[PDB]
Amino acid sequence: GWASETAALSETATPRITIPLHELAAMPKASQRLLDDSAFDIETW
Amino acid sequence: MMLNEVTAVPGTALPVAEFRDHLRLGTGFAGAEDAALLSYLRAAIAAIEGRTAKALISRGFRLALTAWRWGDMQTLPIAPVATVTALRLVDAAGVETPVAAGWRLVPDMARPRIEALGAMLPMIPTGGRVEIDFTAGFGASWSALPVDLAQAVFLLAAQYYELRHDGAAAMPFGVMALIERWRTVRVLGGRP
Amino acid sequence: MMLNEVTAVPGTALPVAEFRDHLRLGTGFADLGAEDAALLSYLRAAIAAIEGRTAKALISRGFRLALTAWRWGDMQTLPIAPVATVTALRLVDAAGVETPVAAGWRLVPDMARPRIEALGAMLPMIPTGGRVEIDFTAGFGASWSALPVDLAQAVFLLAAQYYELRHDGAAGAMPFGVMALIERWRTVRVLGGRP
Amino acid sequence: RPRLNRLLVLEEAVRVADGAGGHRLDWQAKGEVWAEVTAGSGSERAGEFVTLASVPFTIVVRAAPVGAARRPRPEQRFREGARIFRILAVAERDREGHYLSCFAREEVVA
Repeated sequence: GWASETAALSETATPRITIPLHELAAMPKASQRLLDDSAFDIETW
Repeated sequence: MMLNEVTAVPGTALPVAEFRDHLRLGTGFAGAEDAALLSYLRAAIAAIEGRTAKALISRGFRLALTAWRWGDMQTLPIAPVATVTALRLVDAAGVETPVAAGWRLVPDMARPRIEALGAMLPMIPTGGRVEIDFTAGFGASWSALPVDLAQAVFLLAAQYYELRHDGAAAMPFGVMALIERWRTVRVLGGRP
Repeated sequence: MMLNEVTAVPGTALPVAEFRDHLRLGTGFADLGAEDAALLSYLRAAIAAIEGRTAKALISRGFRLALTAWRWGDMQTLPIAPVATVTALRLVDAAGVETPVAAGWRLVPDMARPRIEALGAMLPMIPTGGRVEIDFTAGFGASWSALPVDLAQAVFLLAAQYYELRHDGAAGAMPFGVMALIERWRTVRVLGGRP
Repeated sequence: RPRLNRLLVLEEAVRVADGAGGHRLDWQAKGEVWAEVTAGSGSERAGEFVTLASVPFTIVVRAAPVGAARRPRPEQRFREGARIFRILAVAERDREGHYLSCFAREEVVA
């Protein structure tokens, strides 16, 4: 505020968002027989 | 720190008619005039508003104190507060200049406190101590009270009526067991 | 520090007409006044009994605090608690010739510790071999209707036991008895020390 | 010591004499006194041609010197509304003399 010479200026205006951090889940099912006979890395694909 | 009240309660707001319905009604004889009964309810309101630090009829107070405790505080002693009227800030002689900004009343039954905005609270001149007028209490009538606090007034004003001097005679929810939950529980006996 | 009072309670300010209705004496007789010198004689003996346990004043008579040396540097707590409008601070010398001094003393009004609180960092100096008389009117209100009612009920509970038993005869106190009503008007001090 | 809880109207009858040596009773009210009333064992009593219903009713008032209106005399009676308590005697309960024993009957005609 524009302080006058003899005003005895008073106190002025002093100046939280939460991020819950959710969870994203994937659980693909695969037969054990398949993970042994296929030529492709079904573990990695 | 004085805390005198502005105006006393009129007596037309006290239930002198509902007290004798507690006192002798249903069981008894359908005894004393209204000036004898009303001298016993306000002698039982002032015994419970002193033990529980309450007000119960919501009259107006004036708290005039000379130094604030913190700069974001000064809890008010009379507990149920609403609508702090003015924050007068007198000087020595006192042309009596009020302030109208800087603080927020926080209505709270635990710590009714005055909590200025930011970090600075209105300071006090040399000799010119600050006064707060506030209107603390439950409601303007008697029907706005908590009923267990209003019952313990009737259980106590019927004690001051039915036995005159300090003579002889504890029930489960007595006088003490009803006002034990309206009392102020503080464990600071320290510096701050 | 003597602390004698200037004037006493006039006796017309005591509620004998209400203390008579408290005692359940009698209503419509042609006598109705046989104990006015007695019912008032135990109200003065129960007010002054509670003024000694609570250090209160209850009728707001005028006091005089005649002392010879200031206790601390600036504050000088007054014994009687509810104070208002200290009338005169005079500063006497060796023999009479009292001169009133505005003196920069100011009287913080508070029912916790009623003190003077010198504003010029020192109380006004006392002459060698001279007194200081603080004249003040301490108490709640001028009439009986201005008292706090819990303290005024303890006067009626106590003056009725001086009425109903004359010699010291032993009498279980009631939840809010005589002692339980004045025990929030007592002075709670924990300093036995030098300052 | 007594708990003086009940309000009783003391009544003295002014005694206007008639011609034949007797008096006439009208029972104007004297002042009101506070007193506790303690019932004894009550039962019917053969009246004149009535079946009365009496109870002992010891009544405790505060005391007074004998030349005062606050002393109930045995020619007086109490009255709580329309319940006539007679007075049989007064007898000075305490050793110090603070309270009295009135004795009533309160005989309704049943």
